[PDB]
Amino acid sequence: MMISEIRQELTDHIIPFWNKLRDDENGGFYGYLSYGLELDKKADKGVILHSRILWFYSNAYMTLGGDELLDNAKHAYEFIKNNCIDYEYGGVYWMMDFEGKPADTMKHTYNIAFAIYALSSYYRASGDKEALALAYRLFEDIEKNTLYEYGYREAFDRQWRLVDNEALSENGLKADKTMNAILHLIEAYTELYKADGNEKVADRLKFQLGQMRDIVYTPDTNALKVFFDTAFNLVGDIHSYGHDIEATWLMDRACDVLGDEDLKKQFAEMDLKISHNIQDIALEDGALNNERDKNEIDKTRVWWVQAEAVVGFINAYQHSGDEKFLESAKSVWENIKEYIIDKREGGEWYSEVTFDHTPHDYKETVGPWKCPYHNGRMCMEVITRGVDI
Repeated sequence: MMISEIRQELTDHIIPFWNKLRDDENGGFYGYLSYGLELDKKADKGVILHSRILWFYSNAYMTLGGDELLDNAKHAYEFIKNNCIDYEYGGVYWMMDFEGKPADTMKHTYNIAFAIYALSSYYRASGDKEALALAYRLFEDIEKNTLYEYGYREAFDRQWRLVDNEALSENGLKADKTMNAILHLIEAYTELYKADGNEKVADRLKFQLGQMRDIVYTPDTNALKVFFDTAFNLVGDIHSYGHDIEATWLMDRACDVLGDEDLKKQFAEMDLKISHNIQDIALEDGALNNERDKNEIDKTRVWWVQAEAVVGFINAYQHSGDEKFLESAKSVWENIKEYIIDKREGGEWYSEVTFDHTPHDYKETVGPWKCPYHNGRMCMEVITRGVDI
């Protein structure tokens, strides 16, 4: 059934693939594997990529066991600690070169949050207490330098002077504030709190949750807004189905880890509403569409979107008892197998596949924005929740 297959995809396909990308020569993991499966060992190594690998191995180890997994986690951890952290100004850089020299020193709230998420996890895994210290160190850096009166700001140069939020922008937008960043702060802080129960961290977490409920959620539509200006007013008109379904289970996760029953009930009802909406509006021909940008629907099947829909739908079942959520989960998974998973040697998942089932041959297999985190997390979450179909 579903769990057995996914567990296989994780253990026999995904892990072996990533294992081969370990760089014992220059540290960390290789930064680029093209669509045509040509590897550039000398490509720049993105720090979000390394944090996601770190998160992935740390969690794969906690799920399946196997010293090998923890050793790979540790390999990535060392790369981050020794190269990726700006000890002088704070935070983490954006891009290293293949040798681990800073190639882009821009500071991004979203990137720093991820470092926290990974470090927290590695601590829960290892549990090297220096990893937890680094986690708090970066938590402090975010709160010191990126928090303004009306919420977090997202993009800075190394020295924390404000710049354009390219990199999270979608069209020509480059809004100042994004739902993306808030969501990934929730994700990280949830993990830091899980790790060590610090109430200062839960305070910020609850503030982030509130922003999701009070600003970003659109009650008469059940959508999440995506881009904002410095006034938290809407910029552009984008509905990212992927972030919606991801946010639903991520927010429940946050509320469960806090253990406040009033939040949990509150958020479980909001999240379900978003879940039902996505299932009605974005599920088509058994797979999840990407987004609506104003008048146009992008029906491209983006790999991480499929993966997040599997978790979010299962989560929606768990909070509702409605079986159609389960069927949707199966449907998305069935279509991941047919169309998204690479059968070539030795690839893993295609980045993007059209509604008509042909891969975008211009999207890399591995790069700064594609890693084992989204698809890795789905496998583990499915395994761990043990609902089958």
